[PDB]
Amino acid sequence: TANIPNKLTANVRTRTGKGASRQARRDGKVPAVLYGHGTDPQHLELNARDFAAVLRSHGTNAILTLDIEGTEQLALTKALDVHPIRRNIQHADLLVVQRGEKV
Amino acid sequence: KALPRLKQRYREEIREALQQEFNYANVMQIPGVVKVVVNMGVGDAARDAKLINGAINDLALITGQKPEVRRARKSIAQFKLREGMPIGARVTLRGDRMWEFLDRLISIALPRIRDFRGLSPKQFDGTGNYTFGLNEQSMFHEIDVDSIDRPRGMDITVVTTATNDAEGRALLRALGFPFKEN
Amino acid sequence: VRPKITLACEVCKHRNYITKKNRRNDPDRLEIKKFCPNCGTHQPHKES
Amino acid sequence: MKTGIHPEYVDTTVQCGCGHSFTTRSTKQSGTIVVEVCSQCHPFYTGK
Amino acid sequence: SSSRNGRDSAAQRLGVKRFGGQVVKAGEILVRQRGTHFHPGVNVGRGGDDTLFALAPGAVEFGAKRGRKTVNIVPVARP
Amino acid sequence: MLIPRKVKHRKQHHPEQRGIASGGTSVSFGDYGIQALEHAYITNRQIESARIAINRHIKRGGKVWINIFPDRPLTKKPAETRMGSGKGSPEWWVANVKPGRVLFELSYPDEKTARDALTRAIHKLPIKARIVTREE
Amino acid sequence: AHKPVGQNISEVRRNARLRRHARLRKKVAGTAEVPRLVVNRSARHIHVQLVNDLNGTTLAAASSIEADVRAIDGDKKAHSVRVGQLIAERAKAAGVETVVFDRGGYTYGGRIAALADAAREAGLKF
RNA sequence: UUGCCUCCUAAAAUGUAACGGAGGCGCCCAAAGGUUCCCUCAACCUGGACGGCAAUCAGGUGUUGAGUGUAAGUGCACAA
RNA sequence: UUUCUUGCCGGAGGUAGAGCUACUGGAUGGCCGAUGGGCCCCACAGGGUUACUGACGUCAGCCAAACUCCGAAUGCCGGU
RNA sequence: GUUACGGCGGUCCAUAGCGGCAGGGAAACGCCCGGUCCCAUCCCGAACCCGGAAGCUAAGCCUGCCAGCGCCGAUGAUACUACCCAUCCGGGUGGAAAAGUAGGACACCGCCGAACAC
Repeated sequence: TANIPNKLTANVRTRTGKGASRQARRDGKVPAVLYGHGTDPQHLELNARDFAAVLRSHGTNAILTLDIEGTEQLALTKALDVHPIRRNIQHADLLVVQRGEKV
Repeated sequence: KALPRLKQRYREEIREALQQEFNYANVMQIPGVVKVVVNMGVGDAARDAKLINGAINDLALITGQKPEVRRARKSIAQFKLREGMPIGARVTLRGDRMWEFLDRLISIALPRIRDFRGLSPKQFDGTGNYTFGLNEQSMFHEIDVDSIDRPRGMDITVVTTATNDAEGRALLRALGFPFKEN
Repeated sequence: VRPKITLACEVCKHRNYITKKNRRNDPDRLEIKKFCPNCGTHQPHKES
Repeated sequence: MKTGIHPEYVDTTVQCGCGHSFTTRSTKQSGTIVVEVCSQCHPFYTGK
Repeated sequence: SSSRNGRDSAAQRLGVKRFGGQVVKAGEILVRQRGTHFHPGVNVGRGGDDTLFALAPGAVEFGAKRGRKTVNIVPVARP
Repeated sequence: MLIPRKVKHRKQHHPEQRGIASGGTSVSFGDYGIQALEHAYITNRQIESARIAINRHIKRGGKVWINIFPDRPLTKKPAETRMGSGKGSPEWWVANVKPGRVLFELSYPDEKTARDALTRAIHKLPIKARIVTREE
Repeated sequence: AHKPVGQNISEVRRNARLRRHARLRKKVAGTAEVPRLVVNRSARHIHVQLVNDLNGTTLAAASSIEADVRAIDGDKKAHSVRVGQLIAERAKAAGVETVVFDRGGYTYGGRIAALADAAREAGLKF
């Protein structure tokens, strides 16, 4: 069997860092880093609302179709930095999911 | 022209015996006895050093080598023993001397034990060798019943190149060690 | 238990050195070879 | 062997009960001995 | 009450006295320490109290040889 | 009750009440937990009171973990004394709680009773705390 | 099949030689002007290399292996004398007069002592 | 309590107070100094005689875990 | 101008932080449950229901000024 | 100049180590046979030292492959932090970890001298 890779828009970050990440979290966009077999890491800003919806829907372990500027890339959430107080997703680690590889 | 009986017998037939029995893959794998270490810890040295003196004399007679006066590793109060106090007598025999010491042992002293029913293989101590502790020293025929002073008892460790307990047991059996392997 | 001892050269009897031994561990007058400057060579030095 | 500080070592003859005289180097000054119970005489070693 | 404490030795003013890149004469004290936190390197000697000093002139250079921090003097060619 | 069998140093500086907890900030033993939201020295007195509250509420059944341990000693110089003459002797043992630390945890079938017991513990406690759950 | 439970005497000797050599090198270095004459000793042969720890590059070398030393009959210490002579010639020709002689972690005396004495008589101020 | 040494206080150079938190010191060395050269220590058995948690020198095994004359540190297994 | 500021560069450090299965000290559960107690066969022979201390520890997640596998930011020394 | 080469060295000395699976001794490296000799054991030719090549690549050393233990390890994010704004809350710019993750790694480099080649 399989699980539909939940659709989720992602945008490459124009500015990466502490100030950029805090501004993004205010805007409602969680920062994430896509890495894995893809060799080169990519820095993304997912939508906080949609991503939390996806997570609370399909558990922490779910496959995401990240739309990076209109490029379906399958990934999974391997780490979720969650602020212990605000409880908001603080940051995401996204392991590229090769269509045809095990993790 | 000069070769001890046990060494000659070993090199001649025990090598073939072990090769054939254990399908060793090389002569260097074919085991071979290594130093025979005769230990004896007087223990009561804290009360009398003449005890360790007599122990040294007994070892010198038996093994034929000036024993080493092995001190104590550290001071333990419960034993009334302090570090640097001489507590044991050591002797190391190698080569022809160890071979013939084993010959003497096997063919005179072990049969001269009081009520003996063959050595203990269950405590064979394979990898290391075979450490069996005697109850008395007079059993060693070489020292005289007139010259003995006190029950001493020994610890003979026949270190071998035996890779494991089975191979060591085979080696010492072929050597002759009468075990009570039942 | 450990006095200030003065070692003097046996040859010129010049008190050259001041050490401390232990009067108990080494009660005998200390003997060690050190050179008097006026002699030049290391000569036996003994307690005063 | 450093020197003669070890007990003198010399060949020796042991005439056991079975008659199998063994020639073995030992520190017995005299160089000759006899034993009533040897390997070939003991029950267990002989086959008892 | 009464505290049984209240004592402390005079601070010995240890540490590095010449840092990497400082040019030193032949004999300057490069480091003061109680053990050998830094070990003596090339043209650097260790004194009785574990003081690292310059055996030869030149610039101090902190390196590592076999997992031990070391103080070296690299010669300065006269221009 | 909760007292260290031995502390290397009996008299220690006041633990710093700064920052959000870096560890123990999530339920890891039980179903529910009491998460702190303010800094405080949670004394062993308070821990005992809260634990007894939870155990008596949940009555018979259930399991309660006490993540924090009051291992930090706080001294108290003898009563009616002037400033000086050395540090007071240890008087009460506390656990340095920081916001986001899960102090207690509970596993009990009835969610209603579990939440009630945790609320009673929070009442016994000297700070704001919330009933967090394992389910994220 | 086989399980060498202990550490073979070859391993023990190699490690111990390396340790003795390391503690020796803790004081002996060998500089271009005063190279280090390292000596390796084997049950069959003896080798020597004038090394320069600044460069880590050997300046000269001799060994009992050479056909000349093999032709020189006698014993191991005779071959050691000959190799000491050869390395002395090679070093002198290189331009090195003084050296510091490294035992290689072995003991004084024997092949190594004969080699050092031969080099000294040959002309190495080491 | 007063002098000296070590640590933490002491805010990653140095230094930094309190009747702050801890301890040591008013010595031992003729070897425990110098030097040359060698060695590594803890912890468990194939196994052991009176021998036990602990002796042995049992190395047979085992990777630098003890030991530094003495408080504390900084060091020392390359060894200190 | 050696002063100071700023940029750059060479530095050492063990603070904040964090980690501790990297040490020294305080903590949830199964594992062996080894050393042991009753039951034990009442024999000290032999073995397990062994709710028990259940150790050294094995394996899974948490704290320290006098803990450190680590470790900034500043500050400091020096060069330009 | 080529080697399942031996030594001497370097690395900000584990990306190198430990462990495992397979392989070879040509010169060498080793094990290995002895103690007559230099020399040696707080006893022992075990070690050290001395003579030989009878035997063996079984070990040591070295070759290839294993990512199993250890080792390294990002990028992001976070903690922390210099300065600044801010009436308690916080925030900005610059720096930025530890841990963890992706992963890397079963070493790399220099000198000689060996056997063959030239």
